[PDB]
Amino acid sequence: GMTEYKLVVVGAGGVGKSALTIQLIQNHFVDEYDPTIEDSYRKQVVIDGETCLLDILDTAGREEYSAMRDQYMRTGEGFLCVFAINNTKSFEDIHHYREQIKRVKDSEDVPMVLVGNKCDLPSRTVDTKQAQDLARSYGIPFIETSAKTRQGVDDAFYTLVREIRKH
Amino acid sequence: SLFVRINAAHGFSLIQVDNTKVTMKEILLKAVKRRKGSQQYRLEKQSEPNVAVDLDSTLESQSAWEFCLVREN
Ligand SMILES: Nc1nc2c(ncn2[C@@H]2O[C@H](COP(=O)(O)OP(=O)(O)NP(=O)(O)O)[C@@H](O)[C@H]2O)c(=O)[nH]1
Ligand SMILES: [Mg+2]
Repeated sequence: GMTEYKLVVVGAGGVGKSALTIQLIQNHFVDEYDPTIEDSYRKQVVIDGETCLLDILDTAGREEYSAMRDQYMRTGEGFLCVFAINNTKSFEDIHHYREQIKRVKDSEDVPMVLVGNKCDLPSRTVDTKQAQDLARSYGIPFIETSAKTRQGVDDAFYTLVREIRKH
Repeated sequence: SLFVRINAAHGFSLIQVDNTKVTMKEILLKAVKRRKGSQQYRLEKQSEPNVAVDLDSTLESQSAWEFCLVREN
């Protein structure tokens, strides 16, 4: 009946990993920024005709909890790499997260989606070209999202499931 | 550095506690607010089903770091 996809949301602290996950789970945005350690959510969704259950893992952006990273990057099937379009270095930190995933998983072939969050913000530090060119370099789709207006939230998770459908 | 694990029906949450002398009541309220929408819910310890952890009691009094978020009856 239901195919299970295990998703992991990685990225630097404050980029909105929790906000995106909470938006898709319980359908509202909050500006509290309650810092994350680790949280799991399971939601039933319909994807392009296929009924599937999503296993979402929300990771900590603070490297203080980097020890748990070696353990969850070996469990999930796809990774949602999120940076803030108004934070240059979180965009730079994307390369670090990919490389760590590639060598914990011990595979270049790992299903992933680049996510630039906080579209609603007026001032932008990372242009679309920088993320798009980086996306082709990694051979993965790039999706721009805004957790506050819910733009691209489903799109990003849905594309990750489609990428996980690699044979 | 100091967190508790709350096991729920549809996942788990690691809840950081600033100090070890927090209520079991305060932990429950943060658990429901993160797992669910807001705000019929009780804590039990994972090792022993149906303990109905005392909400007055502190975490120092508890002999566990793992509790289950379960609905009343
Ligand atoms: N304007 C705007 N603010 C956003 C958006 N997404 C998240 N934020 C804000 O950014 C802050 C951090 O969001 P949060 O989801 O907690 O970040 P995180 O990546 O989970 N942080 P951490 O890893 O430390 O737990 C919060 O104040 C939140 O409201 C967005 O799309 N737009
Ligand atoms: Mg977070």
